[PDB]
Amino acid sequence: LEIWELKKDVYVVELDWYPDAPGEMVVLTCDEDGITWTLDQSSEVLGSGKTLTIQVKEFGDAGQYTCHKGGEVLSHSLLLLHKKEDGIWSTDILKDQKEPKNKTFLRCEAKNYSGRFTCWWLTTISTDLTFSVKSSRGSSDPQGVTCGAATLSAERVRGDNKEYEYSVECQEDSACPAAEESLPIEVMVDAVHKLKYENYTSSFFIRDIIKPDPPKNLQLKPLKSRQVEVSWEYPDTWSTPHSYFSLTFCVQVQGKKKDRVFTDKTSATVICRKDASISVRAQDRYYSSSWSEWASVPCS
Amino acid sequence: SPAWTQCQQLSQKLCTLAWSAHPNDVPHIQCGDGCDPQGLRDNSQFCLQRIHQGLIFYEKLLGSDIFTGEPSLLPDSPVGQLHASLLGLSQLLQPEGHHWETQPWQRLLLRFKILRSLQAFVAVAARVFAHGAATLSP
Ligand SMILES: *[C@@H]1O[C@H](CO)[C@@H](O[C@@H]2O[C@H](CO)[C@@H](O[C@@H]3O[C@H](CO[C@H]4O[C@H](CO)[C@@H](O)[C@H](O)[C@@H]4O[C@H]4O[C@H](CO)[C@@H](O)[C@H](O)[C@@H]4O)[C@@H](O)[C@H](O[C@H]4O[C@H](CO)[C@@H](O)[C@H](O)[C@@H]4O)[C@@H]3O)[C@H](O)[C@H]2NC(C)=O)[C@H](O)[C@H]1NC(C)=O
Ligand SMILES: [Tb+3]
Repeated sequence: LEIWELKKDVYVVELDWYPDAPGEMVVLTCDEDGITWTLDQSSEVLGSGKTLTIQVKEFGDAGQYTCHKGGEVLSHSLLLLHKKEDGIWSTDILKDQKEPKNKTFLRCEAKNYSGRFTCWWLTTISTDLTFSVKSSRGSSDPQGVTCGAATLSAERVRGDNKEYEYSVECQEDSACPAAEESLPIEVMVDAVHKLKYENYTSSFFIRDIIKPDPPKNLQLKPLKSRQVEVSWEYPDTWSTPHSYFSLTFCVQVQGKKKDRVFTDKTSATVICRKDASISVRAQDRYYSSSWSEWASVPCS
Repeated sequence: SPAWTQCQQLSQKLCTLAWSAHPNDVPHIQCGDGCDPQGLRDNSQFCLQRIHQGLIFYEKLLGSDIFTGEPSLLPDSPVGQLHASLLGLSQLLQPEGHHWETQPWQRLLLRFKILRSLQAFVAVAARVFAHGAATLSP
């Protein structure tokens, strides 16, 4: 319906916005005399009885409605607006990262095939924000995915204004790391800024958002010339066993030219030089997902 | 029973060719198919039969109208060797005495959808044969 329950005593009113739009007719209910109705914190009484009918046309009609009996509050009803213009719902709370594709508001990442992943999103708003995250694998017959609470994770200054980063951790309830995914994971995020309601969705396979941790224990062992034996290990967070979930690596010798070597072993022999570094990063060997961050160690 | 190191080499070449080509009723390596490490130890025939079923599935699509007709594939397209490598690997998995073999122009979208689904399938198959060659091999 055009009005529906989001949470207990919280209701979303879908508003088709255009000049002189009629809005929606909302009927309320109080969970028998003196039953006056107020809006926010004004004593101006707007109705009596268990039911109250109001025409919601703008944000001024949204807010917290309260049925009052004899100076005693009995129930509350919060009305949020989901604004729709020319067919598109508003997306003003979250910033469009616009990569990898346009209209990308949520970006997610996984370090292994365990079914655990993290999703991030950005906003220029600093207060009065409420986020709620839900997830599932499949849409028809949804499989269980459990998400934690969305929290403020970072705060950067981009231009004059400040960017606020929020993150959430989710885990597929019954994950199968080795199976070939056929149904994508869906992530759904409700966003509330004061009286404005919006929501955002992201759909992906775990294999497509893989980004391994950097190679660990990167060491150098000179030989006698400029040759040096480079060695490293799989990261601790990567899926096991490694004979199944194999990684491939890129070894780089760079000074502040670029000599790059691609290998499947955890070791290599390169040539060092003055004020140059040896860097190694990892990637799923059999599926071209994201490269890991560089793990680096200086020569000599 | 299967040449593990030969299957590892062919399945690794499949992953390379599948990504060189593309830089519902579909068979998938599901969870209960035994292609996980523990499932390959108990019995690998279940996994290898599912892999063979997927290989012949994608082999038929690559040789079908979806890829044979126009827009004509570039003369040096990796799809040609990709179809041959699919047949080469599925042939290695068929044991003796067993017979496992059983409109708009804007369908270029379906080509990329098939190859994207193929990249996911051969990735799991490559992990199976690499794990089997490392553990279930003399
Ligand atoms: C992100 O924001 C979106 C825009 O606000 C939001 O979409 C809206 O979601 C609400 C909550 O689900 C919808 O209201 C509900 O509608 C239900 C009936 O609609 C569906 O169920 C019927 C079978 O029961 C089907 O016959 C209908 O065709 C319909 O299926 C539609 O599903 C989606 C919308 O969900 C639509 O896109 C499809 O095309 C289908 O047409 C009602 O049953 C609900 O009522 C509940 O409560 C009442 C009162 O207590 C009870 O009587 C009911 O039994 C039931 O319990 C409720 O009214 C709303 O219609 C959606 N709007 C639009 C424009 O689609 C979306 O949900 C948000 N995303 C997230 C993750 O929250
Ligand atoms: Tb209406």
